[PDB]
Amino acid sequence: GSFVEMVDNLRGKSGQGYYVEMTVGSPPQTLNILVDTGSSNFAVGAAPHPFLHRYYQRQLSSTYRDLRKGVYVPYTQGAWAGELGTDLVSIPHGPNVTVRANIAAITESDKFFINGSNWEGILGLAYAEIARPDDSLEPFFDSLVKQTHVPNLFSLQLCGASVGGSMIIGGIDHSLYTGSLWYTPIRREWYYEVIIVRVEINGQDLKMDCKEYNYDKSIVDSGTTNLRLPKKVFEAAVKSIKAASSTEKFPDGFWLGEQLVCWQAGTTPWNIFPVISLYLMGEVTNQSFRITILPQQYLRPVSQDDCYKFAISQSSTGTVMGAVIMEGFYVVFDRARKRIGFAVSACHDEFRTAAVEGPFVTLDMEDCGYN
Ligand SMILES: C[C@@H](CN)Oc1cccc(CN2CCC3(CC2)C(NC2CCCCC2)=NC(=O)N3c2cccc(F)c2)c1
Repeated sequence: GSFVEMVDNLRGKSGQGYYVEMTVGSPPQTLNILVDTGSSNFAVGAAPHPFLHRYYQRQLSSTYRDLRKGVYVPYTQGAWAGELGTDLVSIPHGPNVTVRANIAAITESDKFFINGSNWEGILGLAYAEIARPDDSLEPFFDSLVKQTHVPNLFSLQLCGASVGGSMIIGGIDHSLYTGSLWYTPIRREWYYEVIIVRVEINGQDLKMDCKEYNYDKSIVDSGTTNLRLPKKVFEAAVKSIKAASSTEKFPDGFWLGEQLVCWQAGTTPWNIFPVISLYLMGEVTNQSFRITILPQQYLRPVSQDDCYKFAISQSSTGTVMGAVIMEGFYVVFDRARKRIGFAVSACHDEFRTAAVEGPFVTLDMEDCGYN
């Protein structure tokens, strides 16, 4: 247990993301920061906002250096605008180091911050290629590795339903997982891009061309709540999940995330819903492994009734393995060896468990990738 002080350093609210404490500036200003492997900017709320309990006050930080350049980050669901600068940054429940990092001071935003989420900023852990304004703005993790001896790796244990978890920086904590860690290559260093080679619903192959699973990319994203699937894959997966859960019928809108279904406290029939398996490309020629998720992961909780939302949704920008997928596992972002590791999380029911299994023989896996 050498990484013991980093265990349980994450907090959150169901479907509102996981956040870590980060200390910025001099004297110290500690804020709650969203852990986001799907973006590459370190950015903090820097002006009052109704959804913010606290914000970064640059005038109070003697070490703050204004880069005198604006930054704008737009997404489909929201956006933010701010000012670029650099300041001293430490993670009190993270590595024992202090770095000078790029920081975007968010002055205006639209549908970005979440009311009651308890976080005031975002830590983009992906690579420089997708940083804004461009790839010359060094991401936080790159600054960390360049300025210190911290090994070029981090790992995440996101615990599902108030939520908690651990972000281990510079290593792997063996108390956070059971069984073996199975690695999939990082195809390209921009998002944490991976290759899905096969999909099963209750052991039944979806039988789609594997190029469709990765069209136009498949990413591992701690900042996205859902498992997001390309339209054609989503349609086939829903059709298969509906057929496997036919002991009870649900309205069409439930599968589209438009309708919620609620059950009396402790009566959710988890047993009627299928398990879902995603096969990932392994580290050896023709070898793959699979990660299996339970309905406890893909039906997320939103009194006497437990309300759930179907947390598999459609995408037009590739597959997104969000918190739905990550919650069943201990996930290792091995940047040094360009690979992502999965193991069963130390954080299910009496009949089934999330699993990481292999090896399997899968031929022509290279044909599954989009070019
Ligand atoms: C925790 C999550 C719960 N919905 O809320 C947030 C809020 C802010 C940021 C993030 C991280 N994160 C920011 C980026 C994200 C996902 C979540 C996105 N990513 C795409 C990029 C292209 C490839 C596929 C993935 N598209 C969106 O519209 N997003 C978004 C979602 C919600 C709000 C938003 F402003 C942007 C998540």
